[PDB]
Amino acid sequence: NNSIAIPTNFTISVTTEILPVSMTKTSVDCTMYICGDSTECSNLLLQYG
Amino acid sequence: NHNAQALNTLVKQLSSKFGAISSVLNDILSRLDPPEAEVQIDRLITGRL
Ligand SMILES: *[C@@H]1O[C@H](CO)[C@@H](O[C@@H]2O[C@H](CO)[C@@H](O)[C@H](O)[C@H]2NC(C)=O)[C@H](O)[C@H]1NC(C)=O
Ligand SMILES: *[C@@H]1O[C@H](CO)[C@@H](O)[C@H](O)[C@H]1NC(C)=O
Repeated sequence: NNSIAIPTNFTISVTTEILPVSMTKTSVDCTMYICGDSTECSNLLLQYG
Repeated sequence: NHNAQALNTLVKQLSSKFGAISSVLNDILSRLDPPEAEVQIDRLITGRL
């Protein structure tokens, strides 16, 4: 109840913090992925809204 | 606008056949016997779900 610790010196610290900000922008060709070069497949895919 | 567009898209999804003969349940029931009609109704149910 009557003792205190006081610093008599200091230190300058440089720390590193890494934060993600953005990610990969991707695009998908639905017809090419599902029905790549196929007219019958494309016509059937039109049925799915 | 996003919420309204989501609801409108959900409504417009009801016109899709999803591979069935028709997108209308009443037409499927009227044009087919129960056992065959069950298959088309299953396709519509899966699509709408
Ligand atoms: C406070 O700490 C610094 C280091 O963090 C001390 O500086 C060092 O002092 C010694 C002896 O004088 C030298 O040999 C080192 O080269 C010094 N280091 C640097 C980076 O300068 C400083 O003396 C301390 N101060 C007190 C009052 O203790
Ligand atoms: C202060 O601390 C001492 C021991 O560190 C303790 O015996 C004493 O009771 C404390 N003071 C009070 C008023 O209690």
